[PDB]
Amino acid sequence: DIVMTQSQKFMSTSVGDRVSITCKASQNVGTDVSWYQQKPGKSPKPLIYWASNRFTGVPDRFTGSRSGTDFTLTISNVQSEDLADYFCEQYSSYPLTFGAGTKLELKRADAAPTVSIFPPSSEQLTSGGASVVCFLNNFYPKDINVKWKIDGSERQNGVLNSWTDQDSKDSTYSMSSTLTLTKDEYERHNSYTCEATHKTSTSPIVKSFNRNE
Amino acid sequence: EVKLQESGAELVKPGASVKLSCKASGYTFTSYWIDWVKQRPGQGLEWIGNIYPGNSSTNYNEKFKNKATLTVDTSSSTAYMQLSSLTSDDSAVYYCAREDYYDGTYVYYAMDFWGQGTSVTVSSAKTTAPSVYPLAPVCGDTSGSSVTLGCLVKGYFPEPVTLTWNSGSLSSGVHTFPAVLQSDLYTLSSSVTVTSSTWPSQSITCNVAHPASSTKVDKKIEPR
Amino acid sequence: ALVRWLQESRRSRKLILFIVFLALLLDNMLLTVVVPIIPSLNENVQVGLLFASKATVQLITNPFIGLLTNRIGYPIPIFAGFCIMFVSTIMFAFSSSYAFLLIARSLQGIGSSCSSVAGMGMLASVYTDDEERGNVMGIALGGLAMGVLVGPPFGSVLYEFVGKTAPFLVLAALVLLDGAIQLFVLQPSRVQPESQKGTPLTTLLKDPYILIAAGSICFANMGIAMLEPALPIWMMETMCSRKWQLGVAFLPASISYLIGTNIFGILAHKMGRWLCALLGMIIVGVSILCIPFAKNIYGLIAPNFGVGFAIGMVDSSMMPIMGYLVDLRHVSVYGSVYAIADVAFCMGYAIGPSAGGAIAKAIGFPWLMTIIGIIDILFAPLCFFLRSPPAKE
Repeated sequence: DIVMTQSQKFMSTSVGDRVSITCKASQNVGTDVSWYQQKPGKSPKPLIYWASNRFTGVPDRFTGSRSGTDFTLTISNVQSEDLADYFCEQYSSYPLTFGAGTKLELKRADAAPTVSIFPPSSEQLTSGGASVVCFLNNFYPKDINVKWKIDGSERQNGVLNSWTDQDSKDSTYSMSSTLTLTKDEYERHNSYTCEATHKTSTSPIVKSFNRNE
Repeated sequence: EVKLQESGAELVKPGASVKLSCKASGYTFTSYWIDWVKQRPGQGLEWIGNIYPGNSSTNYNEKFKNKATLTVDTSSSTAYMQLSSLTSDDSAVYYCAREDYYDGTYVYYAMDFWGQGTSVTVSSAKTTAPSVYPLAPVCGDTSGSSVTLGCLVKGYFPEPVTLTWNSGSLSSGVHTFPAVLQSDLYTLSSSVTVTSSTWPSQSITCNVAHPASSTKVDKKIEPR
Repeated sequence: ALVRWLQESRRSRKLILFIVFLALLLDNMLLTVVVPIIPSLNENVQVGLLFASKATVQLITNPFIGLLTNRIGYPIPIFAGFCIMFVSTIMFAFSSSYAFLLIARSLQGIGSSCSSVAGMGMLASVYTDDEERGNVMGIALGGLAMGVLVGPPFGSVLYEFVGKTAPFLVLAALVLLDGAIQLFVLQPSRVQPESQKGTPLTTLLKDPYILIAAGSICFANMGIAMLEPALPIWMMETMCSRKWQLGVAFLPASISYLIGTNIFGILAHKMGRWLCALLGMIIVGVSILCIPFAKNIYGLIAPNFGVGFAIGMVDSSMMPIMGYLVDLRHVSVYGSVYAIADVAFCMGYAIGPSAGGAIAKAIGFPWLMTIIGIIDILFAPLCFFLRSPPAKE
């Protein structure tokens, strides 16, 4: 089975720049390679067939190239409509294998996350459940880390993390982290801290609260 | 007007079978191959198989040989894929595509038309209604610049849930996060950022509606 | 099995390549079968007309097919070539008078022009990668070599074992099978005009870098076209060789051509195509110069191998470059840029049997060979200008 390797899962660009996405075959797939683009919320559509030929209705920006077992898709003038997923397919021999995705995302100046902490509500405590929420609101660099410390316990179980896609208006990311505890376990401990470590600042942003308040 | 219509979503209990449909219209059904492909969330596409609606000649991926069975119905112009003995691994999005020939010839060059996916989910949670709790800022800690509010939704099985702030009045600085499965039940939370003086003066309510299990809960955030 | 393998598979362009190869093979086999049978305004104009008819008609027909290919598409000309070849074979299989024996050859010429031009154009159009285009045209050009290698033996085995019309009644079935394969691959019932209009023929014919590529093929093939009929006459005149030695004397020039066409199609891209053509022209010139110094067939063994090898190199180098140049400096429409290549191919086979014989009568075989070799050697440096043609688009 030929393995079509796509090195980068995420690519960051800006409007007007030129970008190239590479897909490397494994067993000399000779120009039996196609490129497909999937827009957010839509189904994939072909762009390049036979590794160099442009599909009908595709703008002149997209070009396809091959050098041996390396296939390159080049977008000369990236626009706002070119931010989507791109993948490569080979049909040289069954089984048909697709390359992994590659997402194009906007670029902007770095921002530090806004960290907000939320203790469990009284209604949840009446039902015997406790949930501490930590919102990391607006930061450009996608990667970020969160540590939950219950008086330094460094708990890593029961943590649920949700990540938002890039904002349309601001081109910034967000994430939420929830620590779920039983009521009896919640009452035993006093202080809860959420630490957000980001690329911009070496020192993590700490947000802590005390149950006695 | 080539169209491949696929069902929006499917729910199947573990250790059971499902049959996904692809209705083809706008062209001669029996003259083009139909491809079935699978995409897991956060993973690459996997080619499930091929069928020719004319003679019903199939091509199977050896990985999916014992799982997927492709059949056709030319009278209704539909393509079915049956997946048997489903498990939690099989939760993915299944795509139905059509192969196109180069002009004047019969050689294949691209899969021009793809049907929309079918989100198959394997779970046994039995349609639980959501529980909604309001999150308020910690006691004291008056932030002069701005304040952040939120409402937490816990324990609802059917995926589609709608969360709106002040019945759609608030749409600036509002972040809603994707639902995450924890113990066969989903969890979803959202946050709204407002000015320091806006929240104490004007009440803010988190409006949430569950279509599958008819519920409409409104919660007003109050200071602790 | 073979039914299930073809029934359940994504059809590839290798089927198109196979179709082109089979068409060229059958056309050249039909060409070479009749030559041993033709001898059977008195044997002076008639025989020369019979020999030159197909090549002349193909040379005349090529530009019209080149324009029609852009007008309507490739598959319809390909199928028309198959049909005309089948009708020509059936007419050969039964006609006895001279007029019908000439009509059949003219029809074969028309069908061969259609098949060759349309097949080369489609191969260029579907294989737009330089390396892949070179490889596929090298593979397809071997069809002519194999056809001319297997023609005469195929004709001679059946001209005595079965009967007179057995070679044609057997070739007709092969043509029918080729037509069935074409029906399985193409759609010859729909007109598909090309999206963009190609450049006019006159504009292409004013290109200095295309005239050099065409002249290389023309002057390389003319040497073997003149040498093939003139060699046995000089062999009988000088070495009093028997009737059986004449057929085997030219075997190396065909075997080596078949080998070289296949290997250099892929070997002429690692090194420059310009260098491959230059070296091929020099080698064929030297070999043709050295041919008339052979006192027996053993002397004739090696120069014939050199001639065939070098002609294979120049053909495999100059076929893709026609099409590479039109991509580089013109509109990417290969219909009428391979009509020129086919005209260059057919000029030698239309002119050689008469002009070479006349020159051998006038001055002699050694002087004719020296002239051909000197021309091939002097044309070689002109292929240096294809090292880097300006894009100029």
